[PDB]
Amino acid sequence: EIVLTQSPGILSLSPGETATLFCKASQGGNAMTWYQKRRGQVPRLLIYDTSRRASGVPDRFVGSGSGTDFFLTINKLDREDFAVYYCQQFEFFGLGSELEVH
Amino acid sequence: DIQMTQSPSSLSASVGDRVTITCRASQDIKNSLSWYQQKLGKAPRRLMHHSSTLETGVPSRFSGSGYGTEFTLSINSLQPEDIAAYYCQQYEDFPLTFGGGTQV
Amino acid sequence: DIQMTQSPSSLSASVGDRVTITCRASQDIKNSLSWYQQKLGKAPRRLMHHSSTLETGVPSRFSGSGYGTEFTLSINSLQPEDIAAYYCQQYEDFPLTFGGGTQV
Amino acid sequence: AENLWVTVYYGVPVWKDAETTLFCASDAKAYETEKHNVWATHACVPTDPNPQEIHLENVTEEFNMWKNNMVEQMHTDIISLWDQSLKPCVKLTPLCVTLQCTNVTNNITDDMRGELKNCSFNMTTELRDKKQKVYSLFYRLDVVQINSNKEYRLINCNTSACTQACPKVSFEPIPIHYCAPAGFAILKCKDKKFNGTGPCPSVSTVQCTHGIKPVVSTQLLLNGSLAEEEVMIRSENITNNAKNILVQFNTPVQINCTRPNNNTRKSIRIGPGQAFYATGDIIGDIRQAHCNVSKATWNETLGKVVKQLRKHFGNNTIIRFANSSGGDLEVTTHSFNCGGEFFYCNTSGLFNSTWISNNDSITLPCRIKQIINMWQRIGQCMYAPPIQGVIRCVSNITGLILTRDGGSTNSTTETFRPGGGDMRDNWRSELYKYKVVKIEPLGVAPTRCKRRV
Amino acid sequence: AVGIGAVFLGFLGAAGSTMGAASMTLTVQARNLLSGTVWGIKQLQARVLAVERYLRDQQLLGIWGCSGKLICCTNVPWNSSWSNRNLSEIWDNMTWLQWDKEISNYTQIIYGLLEESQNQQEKNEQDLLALD
Amino acid sequence: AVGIGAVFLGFLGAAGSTMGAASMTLTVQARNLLSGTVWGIKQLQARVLAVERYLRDQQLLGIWGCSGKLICCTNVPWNSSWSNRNLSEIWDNMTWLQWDKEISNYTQIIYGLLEESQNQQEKNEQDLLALD
Amino acid sequence: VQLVESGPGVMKPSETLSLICAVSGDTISSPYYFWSWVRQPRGKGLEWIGGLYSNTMDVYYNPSLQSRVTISRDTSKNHFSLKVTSVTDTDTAVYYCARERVVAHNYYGLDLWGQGVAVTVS
Amino acid sequence: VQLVESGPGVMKPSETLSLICAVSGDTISSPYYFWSWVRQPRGKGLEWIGGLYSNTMDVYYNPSLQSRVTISRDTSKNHFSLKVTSVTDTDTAVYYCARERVVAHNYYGLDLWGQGVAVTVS
Amino acid sequence: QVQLVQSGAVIKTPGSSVKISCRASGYNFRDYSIHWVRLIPDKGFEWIGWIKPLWGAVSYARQLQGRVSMTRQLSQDPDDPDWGVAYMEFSGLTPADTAEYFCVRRGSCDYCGDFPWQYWGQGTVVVV
Ligand SMILES: *[C@@H]1O[C@H](CO)[C@@H](O[C@@H]2O[C@H](CO)[C@@H](O[C@@H]3O[C@H](CO[C@H]4O[C@H](CO)[C@@H](O)[C@H](O)[C@@H]4O)[C@@H](O)[C@H](O[C@H]4O[C@H](CO)[C@@H](O)[C@H](O)[C@@H]4O[C@H]4O[C@H](CO)[C@@H](O)[C@H](O)[C@@H]4O)[C@@H]3O)[C@H](O)[C@H]2NC(C)=O)[C@H](O)[C@H]1NC(C)=O
Ligand SMILES: *[C@@H]1O[C@H](CO)[C@@H](O[C@@H]2O[C@H](CO)[C@@H](O[C@@H]3O[C@H](CO[C@H]4O[C@H](CO)[C@@H](O)[C@H](O)[C@@H]4O)[C@@H](O)[C@H](O[C@H]4O[C@H](CO)[C@@H](O)[C@H](O)[C@@H]4O)[C@@H]3O)[C@H](O)[C@H]2NC(C)=O)[C@H](O)[C@H]1NC(C)=O
Ligand SMILES: *[C@@H]1O[C@H](CO)[C@@H](O[C@@H]2O[C@H](CO)[C@@H](O[C@@H]3O[C@H](CO[C@H]4O[C@H](CO)[C@@H](O)[C@H](O)[C@@H]4O)[C@@H](O)[C@H](O[C@H]4O[C@H](CO)[C@@H](O)[C@H](O)[C@@H]4O)[C@@H]3O)[C@H](O)[C@H]2NC(C)=O)[C@H](O)[C@H]1NC(C)=O
Ligand SMILES: *[C@@H]1O[C@H](CO)[C@@H](O[C@@H]2O[C@H](CO)[C@@H](O[C@@H]3O[C@H](CO)[C@@H](O)[C@H](O[C@H]4O[C@H](CO)[C@@H](O)[C@H](O)[C@@H]4O)[C@@H]3O)[C@H](O)[C@H]2NC(C)=O)[C@H](O)[C@H]1NC(C)=O
Ligand SMILES: *[C@@H]1O[C@H](CO)[C@@H](O[C@@H]2O[C@H](CO)[C@@H](O[C@@H]3O[C@H](CO)[C@@H](O)[C@H](O[C@H]4O[C@H](CO)[C@@H](O)[C@H](O)[C@@H]4O)[C@@H]3O)[C@H](O)[C@H]2NC(C)=O)[C@H](O)[C@H]1NC(C)=O
Ligand SMILES: *[C@@H]1O[C@H](CO)[C@@H](O[C@@H]2O[C@H](CO)[C@@H](O[C@@H]3O[C@H](CO[C@H]4O[C@H](CO)[C@@H](O)[C@H](O)[C@@H]4O)[C@@H](O)[C@H](O)[C@@H]3O)[C@H](O)[C@H]2NC(C)=O)[C@H](O)[C@H]1NC(C)=O
Ligand SMILES: *[C@@H]1O[C@H](CO)[C@@H](O[C@@H]2O[C@H](CO)[C@@H](O[C@@H]3O[C@H](CO)[C@@H](O)[C@H](O)[C@@H]3O)[C@H](O)[C@H]2NC(C)=O)[C@H](O)[C@H]1NC(C)=O
Ligand SMILES: *[C@@H]1O[C@H](CO)[C@@H](O[C@@H]2O[C@H](CO)[C@@H](O[C@@H]3O[C@H](CO)[C@@H](O)[C@H](O)[C@@H]3O)[C@H](O)[C@H]2NC(C)=O)[C@H](O)[C@H]1NC(C)=O
Ligand SMILES: *[C@@H]1O[C@H](CO)[C@@H](O[C@@H]2O[C@H](CO)[C@@H](O)[C@H](O)[C@H]2NC(C)=O)[C@H](O)[C@H]1NC(C)=O
Ligand SMILES: *[C@@H]1O[C@H](CO)[C@@H](O[C@@H]2O[C@H](CO)[C@@H](O)[C@H](O)[C@H]2NC(C)=O)[C@H](O)[C@H]1NC(C)=O
Ligand SMILES: *[C@@H]1O[C@H](CO)[C@@H](O[C@@H]2O[C@H](CO)[C@@H](O)[C@H](O)[C@H]2NC(C)=O)[C@H](O)[C@H]1NC(C)=O
Ligand SMILES: *[C@@H]1O[C@H](CO)[C@@H](O[C@@H]2O[C@H](CO)[C@@H](O)[C@H](O)[C@H]2NC(C)=O)[C@H](O)[C@H]1NC(C)=O
Ligand SMILES: *[C@@H]1O[C@H](CO)[C@@H](O[C@@H]2O[C@H](CO)[C@@H](O)[C@H](O)[C@H]2NC(C)=O)[C@H](O)[C@H]1NC(C)=O
Ligand SMILES: *[C@@H]1O[C@H](CO)[C@@H](O[C@@H]2O[C@H](CO)[C@@H](O)[C@H](O)[C@H]2NC(C)=O)[C@H](O)[C@H]1NC(C)=O
Ligand SMILES: *[C@@H]1O[C@H](CO)[C@@H](O)[C@H](O)[C@H]1NC(C)=O
Ligand SMILES: *[C@@H]1O[C@H](CO)[C@@H](O)[C@H](O)[C@H]1NC(C)=O
Ligand SMILES: *[C@@H]1O[C@H](CO)[C@@H](O)[C@H](O)[C@H]1NC(C)=O
Repeated sequence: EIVLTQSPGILSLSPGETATLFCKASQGGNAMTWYQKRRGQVPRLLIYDTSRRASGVPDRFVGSGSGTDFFLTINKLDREDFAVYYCQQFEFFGLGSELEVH
Repeated sequence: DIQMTQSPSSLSASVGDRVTITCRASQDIKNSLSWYQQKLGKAPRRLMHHSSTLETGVPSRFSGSGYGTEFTLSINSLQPEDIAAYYCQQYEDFPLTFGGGTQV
Repeated sequence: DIQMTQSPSSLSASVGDRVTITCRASQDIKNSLSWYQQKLGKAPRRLMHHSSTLETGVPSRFSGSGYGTEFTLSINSLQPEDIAAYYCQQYEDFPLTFGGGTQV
Repeated sequence: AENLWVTVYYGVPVWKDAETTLFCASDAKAYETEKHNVWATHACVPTDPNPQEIHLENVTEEFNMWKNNMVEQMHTDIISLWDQSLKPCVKLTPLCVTLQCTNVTNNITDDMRGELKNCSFNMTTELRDKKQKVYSLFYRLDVVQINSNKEYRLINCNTSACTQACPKVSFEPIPIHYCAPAGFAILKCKDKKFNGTGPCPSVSTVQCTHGIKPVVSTQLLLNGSLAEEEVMIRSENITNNAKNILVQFNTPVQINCTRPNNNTRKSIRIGPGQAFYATGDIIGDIRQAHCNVSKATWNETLGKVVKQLRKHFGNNTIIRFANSSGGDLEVTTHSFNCGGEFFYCNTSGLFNSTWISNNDSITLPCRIKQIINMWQRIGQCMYAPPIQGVIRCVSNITGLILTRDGGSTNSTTETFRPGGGDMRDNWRSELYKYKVVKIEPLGVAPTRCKRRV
Repeated sequence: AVGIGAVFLGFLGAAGSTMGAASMTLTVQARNLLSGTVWGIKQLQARVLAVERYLRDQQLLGIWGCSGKLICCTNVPWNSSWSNRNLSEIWDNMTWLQWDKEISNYTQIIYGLLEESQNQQEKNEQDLLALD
Repeated sequence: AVGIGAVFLGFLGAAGSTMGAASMTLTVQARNLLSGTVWGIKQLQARVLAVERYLRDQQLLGIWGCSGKLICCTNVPWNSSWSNRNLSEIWDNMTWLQWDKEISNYTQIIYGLLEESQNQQEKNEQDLLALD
Repeated sequence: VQLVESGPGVMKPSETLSLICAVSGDTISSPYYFWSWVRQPRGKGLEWIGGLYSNTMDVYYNPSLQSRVTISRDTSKNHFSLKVTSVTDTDTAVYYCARERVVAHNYYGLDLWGQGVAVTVS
Repeated sequence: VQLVESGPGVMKPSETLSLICAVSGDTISSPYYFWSWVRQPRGKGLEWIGGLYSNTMDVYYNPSLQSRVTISRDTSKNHFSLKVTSVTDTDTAVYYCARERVVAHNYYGLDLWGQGVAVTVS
Repeated sequence: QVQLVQSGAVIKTPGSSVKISCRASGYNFRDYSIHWVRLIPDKGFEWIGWIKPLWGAVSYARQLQGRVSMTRQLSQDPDDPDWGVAYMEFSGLTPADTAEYFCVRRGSCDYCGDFPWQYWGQGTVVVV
């Protein structure tokens, strides 16, 4: 199986800014997918197939990267997005990247 | 393709003056230049279209004249906001090309 | 249409000899002749294509050389089965045309 | 001079990748017995014989079979002429009557569940005011118990009343030669080692494709075109456990499958000219229909597919095979057609071995359905009529369809289970070698030449 | 040459050759652009798509410098920014498939220069045969 | 000119201008003459009506003095009884819409006159390239 | 009515510069309005990229930069987009989308502009 | 693999000369093989009639005899047929069908030949 | 709109068996491969299973073969081919499986692969 690792894990930052998550698959070339989940609710999708967001999500969320290295960029951190963030290919998932009010 | 050349380049005059800036083309256009005024870090505010009739919202202190190829801008009462860029631009054939650049 | 001419016509040599037979074209072909050997009442067994490299099943006792228009076959070691017909044939443009005919 | 000048050149051969319709062809041999005894005889034209196969030079063309076109429109085309071979046959809406049904007169043992139900019912006659009591034999996958007394109904009748096949029309596939309309071209890759995508370095343009026979199968795609020398798997991509790993091998496995229950056709007239067909009497000795494969070819071909399946996973990998895992009936079996009859044969006894990294016949039982529900639409059933005689046919197993299970956390056994699912992957092994292109002429290129004024 | 020593003149037959070899066999891609229930609607829309593509290319050819001429020169010079190649490397080494990727970004400017060159030359022929 | 001071080059874009203005933008009416259940029968008969009209006009153009030339002169002089106008009032005042009404009664004599002029000039070129 | 552009500017060379210009207050489907993209690096002059009309199909560029740039326009989001592939260091500039009158068919337009956005390529 | 020709030849002038050549062992639908009909009367030279390729449509002849001769080819019987209409006395000859390699696409062919049949016309 | 409805949270006994429905409506059911997933307390994710519903062919992860099954039921009427019902029969419970379960769908996006699951359901916790 292919094991994931995310870069910040726990993070506690400031609003209004940009943040780049980075995930690191163990074999490359993958279809990379991004997820934002609030606590105790439905997780909905952010980014399918490493680059392109869904319908009806804000355009401040961009996913980038290639090979074995994948960035998740958020610019202008608004008040809504204090959640947890996951990244996945197919049948595994990340540990969970959390962005916190400080 | 038509080149444009704008003279003079770098200017600094006193208040209440009358400055003239001419520009010349590479082939005959005879009716077709527009004048644009661009302040620092801002969008260019158009002086006029068709070199002899003005735009609303701009007073009568600016003028343009000439016929054929050589055309001429004249500012008769200089105000202190005139230290900016100006550009004459052709619209004879595609592509549109601006002037060189007026540092007054 | 391209005519071909094969010189000489008729031979009868002794054993172990080296016979040379040339042929000429009407316009320049520069890479393109094939050599065919036809025994009496039989299908023509091809010597070679492209005048300088051979077919499998045929030994090194035959050769062809030349470049351009005039080309030349040489047999260095004559065997007693060589009393037959031979033909050079062009493949430059349609139609293909053979040689005249070698009575060795 | 140094100022070169453009010339437009017309009819440069270049191509681009495109999407278009295609166009049929068939042999002359299909028209000898004529006028819709098989389908597509009024649909599309005879071929030119000897497909003009022109190999090219020094061209690398990027093929792809998984984002490919032309395999979608075969899946629409077969369904469309299936509907065109079922429009003028007789609707069977007066059949759905309450049945009075019993066992067939057989020595019943408690373990074997009986496959024949002998039902008799009311049915209308040619005159609308007289009605007849008639009797028929049915298979237990086509009849349900409605709620001492045992009254039964046909299984389709709370979905849609549905259509008898005409016994004029046959079911064996003739080949279809797919062919290109004017202004497109069909390119064929001809490498041996070719696993689906990327540059193929030897291409050939063709006029029409080769012989493709549309034969429906769920597992075990049969009468298919073999490889060149080795055994090759192909995949969309392997590590995804949703897309079907499909394997194609070189030497066939000969498979003999038969029904031995000798059947009698009986015609009942429904009304005016609606000749309904049913099973009459079963003579001989009542058995279960079954498929046979030889042991040694199965053991050696399974050795070859585990040899070429170990290359993608490391060499210290224990590979076993289980049978199919669940779902409804037309994915657990392999389901196949033979001479006008449908078979659904339980393939537990083929896919059950492990392998380590260091006369003889297998039989397998098989059930017979009669209402089929082909391509899983709502308001459609094709009723097959039954055929005389002991039915037997031989065929060639070529290619298998395998999906993995999600084998996780470090342990190096990886199960494989056959289960076909989608209908397209019995064609995408048949058509992995072509793509369509659009010729775009009028290249533009410089030379040292200027037009006189 | 031809026959047994031939780079093959077939349909699309020399498509990987050098452009000097594909400068001869040029009608072989032209003449295979014409020929070729619910099924007849699909067949007829295939054939009218074929002749609509062929008519659009004949009309796009004709309003430039050549009506049907099949090899056609014109009067706009060649720019260095389109290719920056020599003549010998594209007539002695390169293929048409690779050429069409080298100049794919430089399309829809050459057709505009062709249209202006032909329209100004047609009005030059109009005024030249007017004044005499 | 173009752009912000343009009498507009669009489709049918200058149809009320004077004919000196509409003598330039002439390909813009040519190239929009090709492009474009029971409904597909109506759609296909629209497209084959379009290409049959375009083929009849290309064939009617071609047997006169020009194959596809788009601006085409010939060899019959212009009669006074068709227009009785000067050149300057039709090239400097009149529109093409009004011009088509002014020569509406004088159609189907000019086309037969072009046919005789082109057929006699083709046989003149035939004998003139025969006798040498 | 104001024209809002969007697009961050910090990127790497030979890449995907993309700029969006959109209208607030009115619509892009109004007839006869010249749309223009014009760039300007600071220290250098006013450079012309692209210009079209609001109500046709035929689109125009500068030929000296034409393999790098392309334009797009759609009214389902009212977007007016500039695309640059293979960006050099000579495109670090402020950028202006502009709506200009055509003067023979429109005496009653408003000569609208964007504010100009700054794109910096290292 | 051997090529068998058929057709008796004892006929009258200005008539239907018909010759069949066929393959045994292999097939005529194999790609890239030059087919040829070449005749030879005894005392005279080796005369070229017809030659084509295995996998195209365009066919070729000698223009000096082209109104007399035509060729045919079909794979449903694997037949390679020569037709001559309007014969003279200059067709009393042995006739050869021939399969030759095209040497740019085939290093692995077998340069096959028929044995040739003798046709005598009185 | 596309809607997935689950059933309510069930507290159970050890060794028992649970049945969780997942009823789907709002789209064309037979395109989209449905998946089933778990979320434990503080373990992150792990994936259970997947089902194509055109014939109901299933597969699982490695630690759940032979204690779980998923079936489906299509719509049997010629007016509404929209709605589908998936059943998860889950047997052989243990205190490790104390979790919430979500049934989930690959959405109708243009740059979808397969496994980007877009539409999720509102979820059911079960505690044994
Ligand atoms: C993979 O590929 C293999 C190879 O083709 C294929 O096996 C073939 O299956 C078909 C089943 O459709 C077999 O075709 C039938 O064969 C029998 C016997 O044919 C032999 O005997 C005759 C002499 O009678 C020889 O001429 C022949 O060459 C064979 O040696 C025929 O009797 C069948 O014809 C009847 O059925 C057709 C369909 O209804 C009718 O169109 C036909 O007219 C015949 O009708 C007869 O029966 C009717 C009712 O029984 C009756 O009403 C009629 O009046 C008439 O009596 C048919 O030709 C074929 O033989 C198999 N091939 C081999 C080598 O055995 C596999 O099927 C294929 N795999 C899959 C999955 O499709
Ligand atoms: C696909 O094909 C495979 C094989 O080709 C089938 O697999 C076998 O299926 C059978 C059931 O159909 C499995 O079960 C065996 O059935 C025996 C039948 O006995 C019946 O009758 C007696 C008396 O009437 C009853 O007591 C009994 O319960 C049955 O009703 C059982 O007796 C067998 O029992 C075994 O275990 C008991 C103790 O546990 C012993 O006493 C027995 O001696 C015997 O060892 C047995 O259960 C059989 O196991 C399957 N084979 C394999 C290898 O698993 C598939 O069913 C078939 N699938 C489909 C969908 O077609
Ligand atoms: C499915 O279920 C149906 C019921 O709907 C069964 O059909 C009946 O089956 C029985 C068993 O064969 C039939 O009964 C037999 O009838 C024979 C002929 O009778 C017919 O002809 C006479 C006139 O001569 C009529 O009066 C009569 O009503 C019938 O129409 C008899 O000859 C049989 O007698 C047997 O015993 C004597 C004893 O001396 C022997 O000498 C005889 O040779 C014979 O063996 C017997 O009575 C009945 O006719 C069937 N009904 C119909 C309508 O066909 C099907 O059998 C069942 N399906 C299967 C496959 O079994
Ligand atoms: C199905 O699964 C396989 C693997 O899960 C996957 O195939 C992969 O495709 C990519 C490109 O198509 C391959 O990536 C290459 O790998 C090297 C490793 O050093 C890298 O340099 C490159 O990867 C990146 O580079 C591209 C530009 O060149 C980027 O645009 C892109 O984002 C890549 O991330 C190079 O392309 C990769 O090796 C294969 N994998 C294997 C095992 O061959 C395929 O894409 C999957 N399909 C789906 C739909 O999931
Ligand atoms: C893709 O394939 C085509 C088809 O083969 C290929 O075209 C031909 O390639 C061959 C070799 O690949 C060329 O043959 C040689 O070319 C060199 C330089 O081009 C010449 O010097 C050679 O002349 C020799 O041979 C003469 C007679 O044998 C001698 O007299 C002379 O002294 C030389 O030693 C020889 O011609 C061939 O020329 C081309 N064909 C054409 C029309 O150019 C093509 O090159 C391949 N493309 C790629 C990119 O690989
Ligand atoms: C058209 O008719 C067909 C047959 O007449 C119908 O097909 C049948 O559909 C049922 C479902 O409706 C399938 O399942 C059966 O359902 C009952 C009820 O299940 C109960 O028991 C379980 C046990 O724990 C419980 O958990 C549930 O909540 C229910 O309370 C079972 O008792 C049966 O054993 C069986 O499982 C049938 O399999 C299916 N039969 C066939 C032959 O397809 C079809 O639904 C009808 N369509 C319509 C629209 O009415
Ligand atoms: C075929 O059609 C006939 C004609 O309708 C059917 O016969 C009839 O069946 C009904 C059952 O619904 C019989 O009714 C029952 O009769 C018994 C006495 O025999 C009575 O005690 C019950 O309360 C009930 O009413 C009816 O009598 C019978 N018709 C006649 C004239 O006897 C028949 O069922 C159909 N099927 C078959 C297989 O024949
Ligand atoms: C794939 O292979 C496995 C391994 O044998 C099959 O599992 C076995 O299937 C049979 C049939 O269901 C089970 O037999 C039992 O029969 C009684 C008789 O009615 C029934 O009441 C029971 O509920 C059960 O069906 C057998 O126990 C089972 N073995 C195991 C370990 O589960 C499997 O069925 C095969 N798949 C298919 C589709 O055949
Ligand atoms: C007639 O068929 C019925 C079923 O249609 C048989 O009845 C039962 O079948 C099951 C098999 O699933 C057995 O387990 C039961 O024991 C059967 N019940 C009885 C009372 O036999 C039945 O065996 C068949 N035969 C007869 C004579 O009724
Ligand atoms: C299919 O096989 C081909 C070659 O057989 C693979 O293509 C290249 O294979 C070499 C050999 O390991 C690698 O070094 C290259 O990186 C591969 N290139 C590419 C673009 O993949 C190909 O990867 C195989 N594809 C699949 C899906 O199995
Ligand atoms: C299958 O059934 C058919 C008919 O039910 C049997 O055909 C009979 O064969 C004998 C052989 O001489 C003929 O005399 C009869 O005329 C045939 N019956 C009919 C109705 O024509 C056939 O024998 C059976 N096959 C097997 C293997 O049992
Ligand atoms: C499938 O059936 C065919 C014939 O129906 C079998 O082929 C025969 O095999 C035996 C065993 O060697 C030979 O003696 C016969 O001569 C063969 N006959 C023919 C016509 O081929 C074949 O063996 C069967 N398949 C299996 C796996 O047993
Ligand atoms: C499926 O596999 C099982 C074991 O994995 C096989 O069952 C064994 O078969 C051998 C061969 O006779 C016996 O010696 C064992 O006693 C069997 N064990 C059990 C538990 O049954 C089974 O034979 C395989 N199925 C088929 C059809 O071969
Ligand atoms: C099924 O497999 C057999 C071999 O197992 C195939 O038989 C060979 O087919 C080729 C092609 O016609 C013949 O040249 C061989 O002579 C055949 N072998 C024998 C022993 O006759 C057969 O073609 C395959 N396909 C079908 C449809 O039966
Ligand atoms: C190439 O084109 C540009 C503008 O299109 C022009 O400035 C330049 O001089 C041209 N160069 C040549 C060599 O034609
Ligand atoms: C041509 O354009 C493509 C994208 O359209 C670009 O990637 C490529 O670099 C360009 N070609 C050259 C030679 O720069
Ligand atoms: C006009 O036409 C008539 C007959 O068509 C002729 O008699 C007359 O001379 C012509 N006049 C001129 C000026 O062409």
